[PDB]
Amino acid sequence: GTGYDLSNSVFSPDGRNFQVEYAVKAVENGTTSIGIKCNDGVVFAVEKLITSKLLVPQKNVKIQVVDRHIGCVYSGLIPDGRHLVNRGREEAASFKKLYKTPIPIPAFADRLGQYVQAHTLYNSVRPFGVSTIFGGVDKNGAHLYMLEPSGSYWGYKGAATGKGRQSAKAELEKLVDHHPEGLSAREAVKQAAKIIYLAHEDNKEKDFELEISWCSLSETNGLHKFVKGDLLQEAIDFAQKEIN
Amino acid sequence: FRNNYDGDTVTFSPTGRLFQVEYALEAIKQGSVTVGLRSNTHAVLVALKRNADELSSYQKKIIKCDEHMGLSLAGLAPDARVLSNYLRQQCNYSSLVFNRKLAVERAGHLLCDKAQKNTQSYGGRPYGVGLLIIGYDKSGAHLLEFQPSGNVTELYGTAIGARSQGAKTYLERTLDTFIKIDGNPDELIKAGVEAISQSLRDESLTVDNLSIAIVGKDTPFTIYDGEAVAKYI
Amino acid sequence: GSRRYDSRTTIFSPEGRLYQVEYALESISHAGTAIGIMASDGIVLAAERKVTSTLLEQDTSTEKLYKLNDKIAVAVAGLTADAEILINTARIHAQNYLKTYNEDIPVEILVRRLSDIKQGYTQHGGLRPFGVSFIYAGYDDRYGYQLYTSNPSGNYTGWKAISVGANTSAAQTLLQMDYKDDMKVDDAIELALKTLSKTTDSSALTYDRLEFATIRKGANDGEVYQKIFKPQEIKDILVKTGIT
Amino acid sequence: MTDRYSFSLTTFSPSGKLGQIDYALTAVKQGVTSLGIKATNGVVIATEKKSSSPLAMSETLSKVSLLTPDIGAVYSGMGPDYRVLVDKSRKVAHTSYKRIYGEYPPTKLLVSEVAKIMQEATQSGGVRPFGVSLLIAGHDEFNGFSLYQVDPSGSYFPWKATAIGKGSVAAKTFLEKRWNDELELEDAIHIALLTLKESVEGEFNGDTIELAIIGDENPDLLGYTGIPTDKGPRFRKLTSQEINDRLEAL
Amino acid sequence: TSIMAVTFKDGVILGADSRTTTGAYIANRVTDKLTRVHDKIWCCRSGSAADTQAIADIVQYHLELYTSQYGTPSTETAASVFKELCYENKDNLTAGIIVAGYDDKNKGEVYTIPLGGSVHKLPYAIAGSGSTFIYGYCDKNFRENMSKEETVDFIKHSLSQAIKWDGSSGGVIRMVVLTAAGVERLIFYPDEYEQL
Amino acid sequence: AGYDRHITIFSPEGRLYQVEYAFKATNQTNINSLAVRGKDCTVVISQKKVPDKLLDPTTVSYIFCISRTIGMVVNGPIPDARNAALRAKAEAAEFRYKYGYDMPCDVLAKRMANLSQIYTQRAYMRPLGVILTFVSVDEELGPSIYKTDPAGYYVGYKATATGPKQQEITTNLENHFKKSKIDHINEESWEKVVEFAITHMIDALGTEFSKNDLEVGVATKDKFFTLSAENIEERLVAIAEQD
Amino acid sequence: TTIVGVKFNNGVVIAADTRSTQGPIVADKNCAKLHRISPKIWCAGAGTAADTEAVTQLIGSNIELHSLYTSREPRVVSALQMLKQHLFKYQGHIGAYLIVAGVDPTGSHLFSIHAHGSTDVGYYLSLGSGSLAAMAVLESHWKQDLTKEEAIKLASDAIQAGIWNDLGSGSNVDVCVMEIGKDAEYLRNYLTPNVREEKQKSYKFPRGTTAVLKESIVNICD
Amino acid sequence: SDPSSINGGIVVAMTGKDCVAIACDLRLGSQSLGVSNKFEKIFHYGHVFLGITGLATDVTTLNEMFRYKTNLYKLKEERAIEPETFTQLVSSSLYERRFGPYFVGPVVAGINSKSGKPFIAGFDLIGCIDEAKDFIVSGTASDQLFGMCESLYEPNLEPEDLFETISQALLNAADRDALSGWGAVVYIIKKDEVVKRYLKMRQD
Ligand SMILES: */C1=C\C(=O)NCC/C=C/[C@H](NC(=O)[C@@H](NC(=O)N[C@H](C(=O)O)C(C)C)C(C)C)C(=O)N[C@H]1C(C)C
Ligand SMILES: */C1=C\C(=O)NCC/C=C/[C@H](NC(=O)[C@@H](NC(=O)N[C@H](C(=O)O)C(C)C)C(C)C)C(=O)N[C@H]1C(C)C
Repeated sequence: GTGYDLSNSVFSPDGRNFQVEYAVKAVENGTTSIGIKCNDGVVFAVEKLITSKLLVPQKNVKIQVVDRHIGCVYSGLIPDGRHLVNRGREEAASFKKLYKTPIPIPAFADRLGQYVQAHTLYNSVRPFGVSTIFGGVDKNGAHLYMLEPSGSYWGYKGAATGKGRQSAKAELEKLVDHHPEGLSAREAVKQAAKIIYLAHEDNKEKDFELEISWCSLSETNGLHKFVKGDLLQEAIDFAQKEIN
Repeated sequence: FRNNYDGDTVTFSPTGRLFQVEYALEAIKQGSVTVGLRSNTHAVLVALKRNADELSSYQKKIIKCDEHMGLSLAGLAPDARVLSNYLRQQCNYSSLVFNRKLAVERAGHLLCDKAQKNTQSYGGRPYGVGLLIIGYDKSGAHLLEFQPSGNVTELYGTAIGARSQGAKTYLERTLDTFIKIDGNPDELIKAGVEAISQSLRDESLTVDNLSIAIVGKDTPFTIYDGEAVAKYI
Repeated sequence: GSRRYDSRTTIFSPEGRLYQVEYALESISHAGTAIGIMASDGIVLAAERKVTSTLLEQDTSTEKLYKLNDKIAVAVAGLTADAEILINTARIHAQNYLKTYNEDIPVEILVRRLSDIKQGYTQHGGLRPFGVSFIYAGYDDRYGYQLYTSNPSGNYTGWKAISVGANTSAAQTLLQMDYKDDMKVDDAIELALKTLSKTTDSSALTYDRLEFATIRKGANDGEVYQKIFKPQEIKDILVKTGIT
Repeated sequence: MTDRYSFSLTTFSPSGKLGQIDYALTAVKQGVTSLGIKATNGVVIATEKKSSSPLAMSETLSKVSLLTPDIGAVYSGMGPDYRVLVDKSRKVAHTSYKRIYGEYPPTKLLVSEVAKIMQEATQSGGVRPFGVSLLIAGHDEFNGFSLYQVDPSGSYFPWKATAIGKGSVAAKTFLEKRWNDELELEDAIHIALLTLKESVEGEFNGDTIELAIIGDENPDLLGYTGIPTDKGPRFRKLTSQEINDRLEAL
Repeated sequence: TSIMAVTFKDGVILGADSRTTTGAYIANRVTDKLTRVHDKIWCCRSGSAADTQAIADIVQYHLELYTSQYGTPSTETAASVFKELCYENKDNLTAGIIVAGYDDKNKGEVYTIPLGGSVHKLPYAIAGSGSTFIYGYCDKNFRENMSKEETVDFIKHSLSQAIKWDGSSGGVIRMVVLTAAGVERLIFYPDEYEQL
Repeated sequence: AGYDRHITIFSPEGRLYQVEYAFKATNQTNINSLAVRGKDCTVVISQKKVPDKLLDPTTVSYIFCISRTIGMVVNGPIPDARNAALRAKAEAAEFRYKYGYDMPCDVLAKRMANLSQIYTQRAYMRPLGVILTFVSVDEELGPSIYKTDPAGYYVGYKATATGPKQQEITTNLENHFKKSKIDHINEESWEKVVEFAITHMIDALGTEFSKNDLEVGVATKDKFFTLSAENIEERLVAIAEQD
Repeated sequence: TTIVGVKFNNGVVIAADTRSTQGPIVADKNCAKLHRISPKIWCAGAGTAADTEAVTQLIGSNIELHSLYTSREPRVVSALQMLKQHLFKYQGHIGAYLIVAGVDPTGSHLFSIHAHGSTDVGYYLSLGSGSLAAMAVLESHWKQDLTKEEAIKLASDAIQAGIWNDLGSGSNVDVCVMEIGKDAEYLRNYLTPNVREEKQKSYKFPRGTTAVLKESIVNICD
Repeated sequence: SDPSSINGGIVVAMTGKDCVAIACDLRLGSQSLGVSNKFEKIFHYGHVFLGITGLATDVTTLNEMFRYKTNLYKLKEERAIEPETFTQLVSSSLYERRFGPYFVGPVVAGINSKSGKPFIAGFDLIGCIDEAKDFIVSGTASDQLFGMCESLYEPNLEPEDLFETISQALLNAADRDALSGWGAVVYIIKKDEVVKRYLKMRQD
């Protein structure tokens, strides 16, 4: 019959879950955001649309930290994104409290995954309207991840989601080929700012504000921090240059 | 179409929309206009109060949450009471436990997360009210715009409610000017009254019809009504 | 969420009727007929076994007559499974009364309880009602021999003679025709078998399709006796009464 | 989350039918044939092992289950439903009887317990009835040997012999002819194998058939000695070998 | 009870006596107080047998599950689970536990978890009623990074003195060597260690 | 009335559509897998398809280590796959703790099958769109293969296959056994059993494989492990020098 | 109470006395302190008699269900773990002191549990008030690699040490042999060294001796 | 103090040739104060008898409980419960209150209707079953009863003899206990009939 898309945990005749697929639609409609895995850390960047001159610049930070070594950025329904991070912080806290060691990124990834996958098991809940790029440095180096509303997630070299996810993916795939020997945190920051600028074309209507953060063993000491001041402007320039 | 996906908030429309949230969002547009703007020393709220008859009163639009924080509403009056009361507790908790004034940026994050909970769980309904929050904390003066969808934003100024686009354009135009009205409250308030008047139509702002609130450096959040606002009409 | 699949088993019709109770009754109407006839010196219970076979073991079988107490028994019409659930709570209720007051439970007190349980599934809970109708036959020192009836609705009433299940209209008419206040147990026993014999959908009223019980005050004692006839006892009484 | 399905999923239709139960019964009909036969000194229950792949090992899957050392069960319908039913049945025999009286429950009572569990899945909130019908065969000191059938409705009845599943109508008829109140266990086992044959399409051997009986006590199967009153389990599942040896004199 | 754990050049060694008591009665003279919670994370139990066993049995369960989800757990992590249990339940436990483990990056580590539920990482640790009599001896004989031979000796000597003075200690001396090479169980009888 | 297709309740035909649709989801990954039993080892092969260049291939897998001895390969979407793996791991740890011995492959399979059976009967729980294949060298039963589906069904196998081309692999294997007459691969080393497994996968599917096209898990007495791209390659080179 | 456990080259045997007491009074002169958990897993218990029986049947019941569920023979380590975790949960309030033994797919086993939940493992064990008397015998005659008969002698001798030297122990000797290959053999009253000597006189009273105030028949028929 | 010593009283059972006997005193006092000499402590459900010494309130309570349980048992089993089974029911019922037991000393006596074998059993307050083949004693004068029985008793006594023996055991034991006596009653049980007699004893 039909109407297999009105309730959440329902399987359509061809084995799908439309409610989750509709969630993806909310994600695709969101701002573009990415993640680049350099050789001793990870870099996170995101598009902040200037809906008006009235928005205080730099004042509406999107990227979020979990614990002291993990970074999270998402596209789609912001509130849903925060909700997931709050869970992540709880999960990270619970883990550390018992095992002492701060949560390994791979462990954290499944914590988020199981949680999100949980929201596709009942009709009394709605799936998450966000795709999330996250990662950090742990006992075994750097790890970059992307989680989908379906609860699906994998490890990435480069990741992008949102409005300009195609431009981004194109650009990210290029990098991968032109750097078989890895990329540096400093270089990933620059490259990231650029990828965001290019991917801004599929939204060239409103003006935007760039935001970058990173977690590098050598640059931030395994801790997650926001790229600001001179290093930030410098990346904006490098991007503003190649965009011309 | 829509009719099949707007029966609750636990359902996404084929295009990724949440209609129940959108309908709630509508209740705000139907509400009386209110404005918010801030310099580096103060933050101001100006709201148009609405009445039923002429034998009735004018429903209050501004609520104080603490000595350094307050807001103005547009939409379901009850919900504003609920949310503002929640904001009062959070302010109170921050003081009692940490002897710390709740940062406006934080208050915003809290509201956002509280709202979000009624948009992903069956049985709950989104809040049907918009809120403009102003406050003076350790990083200065602030202005926030809260939407029932959970989206909270920090701005220099803004307006919500019927015909609000009027004032919002004015502020978006006056920006460079009012954001510098430091050390002069009466000037910021006047800029606020001039902003809100851009959303008038029916009548003009009278004394028991206008409502203004202010918070700043050495200024505990205070509301002005009636004759108190006469000097601005 | 769930609301979508809620049948709402406990609501009024625009006419002020309880759909499920009505439908439950509709179900009962297709159940083997059960008859209760009360005489001056005893009570009689007779029921027609619905669905029988050469292979169906009958000495071990019971599907319509259950002993609740030593002085109380019921005849069932409807879902046996549902009936058992109620029957057991009834047996417990009687024992509790006995433990609390050191006196056998008065017949109506037991009936009102069971009826109350049913009534509940009618006003709250969102569950379906029990598809059962009971004919109660019992004795106590306050009202002597009594005959009651309760159905899915949760209402009960007293009777001199009554039938439940299929062809009750027919059965009721025939009883209304030959029942007389001054009847004697054996008189009642015959009237019972005759009525069934006339309403039966089968060819002949053979013993292998009947369950029989009598609550008579065995004169040689001074106390009341409950007796559920065995296959042969029913086969005998069936010959005497003149149905061979 | 939280199961919001607190209302019945099985209700009365205007005609007085309880759909889900009817449908459940339908599922039973589609199931593989299984039967039971009570002799004067034993009971036998059997069914066909419809291996669903030549790569599957049919021994790793039993349709005939021991509930107590004197009671066994077999079904027709949904295998998984039956499986969880067997676990519940084995546990209830303990928690609701052996732990109170120090002895295993008599057949009718255990059957009565299983029946209840099924009745509840017919009225409780948020569930569907069980898609199976069972044939319980056992023995207790004061009731001797017995055979019972339990339906998705929760109803149960005692049988001299009967069959359920696919060819129940046909099998039942073949049994009504061959049965008599003088059969010895071996005879019932034979009638059993004959009855089952008709319902079986291809292969018919000790590997495609599953049959167990409730008969004499098996001290040899006890596992220990020294306690006079403990003489052994009456339930015994025939072996592939034992089945074939019989099929030769079939 | 006399139990100790010493970290040396190639890893770490755990040692213990084998006497369990109930009053003056030796309930068991061949007790094994060296318990395994993981491949190369073991512990030494002192205090209540019932309590330490129950605790160990649980930690083992937690580390097994931890492994299934996030691979191998550190020695630190194992000490953390023990501590969590001993601290949170301090009012109903009498367990003095020593956690010793070998890992490829840290050699061997030793964490002592005393009655309170506090944790203490150390070069070596001693505990149990017998330990009091060898505080001086051990302080004057322990050296960091000794060889496996020196360590086995240091432990054999220390515990023999503990067994000598403390009546709650006795039987055989048991050892467990944890190094990159694997796990080795050592056992020393009275006749051997008594005359040291 | 037409909702007997949205929740796990019966249809007039006595069917459970939601369960059938669940099975449909198991093929979403478009990956096949097969398991065979050695003389004293058990091997599971599964296709691996990582077409995206941005993915870290090493983080992609449908094979899981439930315990030192139990290994599990999943056919179906990764999120349900992981939900299932996590539960099984917990079920395994808990069992060991309570009963004092390592949970057997077949038992874990039964426990998971029962769990699946419930989603089949309880309306608020949806079945998981996955088919679980559990393998190990049980201390009592030897090499073992037990697979469970969204129906709550399960059974042991001599060998088995799952995925879009399950039928091809199955009949291929059925044949090899009709030939050998034994219920397992008469091979002492697991490397050879792995090779046999990959060989027949190729025959039945008519496809050649590179070291990055497969995923392999091996279960031996007291240990289940997976192979590396190189462990595979070496094993792939081996089959090459036979043809 | 005296209960012991002794391993022999191909199995394990457990024994116990049969005296039950309440203070200095013998409650039962022939109770059974040997409990069957599963066909080949028996347990000897000391302490609060009702407790040794109840906890023993509880785990036994669960072992039975587990066995049916897993389709495997019960294992002693399972009975051991289930028992100890139970006793531990009850902070020693269940006065059970047990010696659990048996054979299973993994071999023959011998353990002991204490009321608070700790467990031991060995080749010979003893518990109960006769604990020390029995252990002296075992410490004096156990040797590695004993034959089924040697073990039974030793176990039986240890119980006697209790019966004769411990006031809390007495009467008969109950044994149970669990050999790796065969069925477990329970030997109830394997030894009965305490038969009461023939009484000096019969105290059979001449009828009519007791003065009766009133009489009547009781109705047992319903 | 000791709850089982507030009211007083004793019960005793014995096996004879194809018969069983069970007797009890009739006293129910409050410490030294005698209150009732009509407090029988023997009850029966079908052909199974149950005597109960201890705290009166619990004696009453347990009887009402076992009646409840035996009645439901008959309705479901469709037969009267046997001695052995009932003993189990009594045991589990008591142990269910392991850490807050009824202060009673239950005694069961009866003849297995299917085997005709005589049966008697005693229990401690938490269910510990003592199934003796000769006799069972319970109550504040149990020591005396043990002394009486251990001497007076001898196997296979005929009903008429068993009666003398059990009555003498009870009578002389109660006369040495300040809390027992004030009248006794004795049940002689055979397959066919059951006789009840009240004994004549000291009233001090
Ligand atoms: C190490 C010795 C110690 O560290 N401390 C001395 C206390 C001993 C604990 C343990 N033995 C027992 O717990 C024994 N039971 C027991 O002592 N019970 C108490 C009693 O006095 O009877 C009760 C609780 C009042 C028994 C269970 C073995 C022991 O020997 N500890 C050793 C080592 C850790 C085994
Ligand atoms: C083994 C002897 C011992 O190990 N210990 C001596 C204590 C005896 C226990 C048992 N007898 C009883 O438990 C008696 N009941 C009892 O003591 N009940 C307590 C009470 O204080 O009245 C209640 C539980 C608070 C009675 C049942 C005989 C005994 O004889 N132990 C033997 C062996 C295990 C039977």
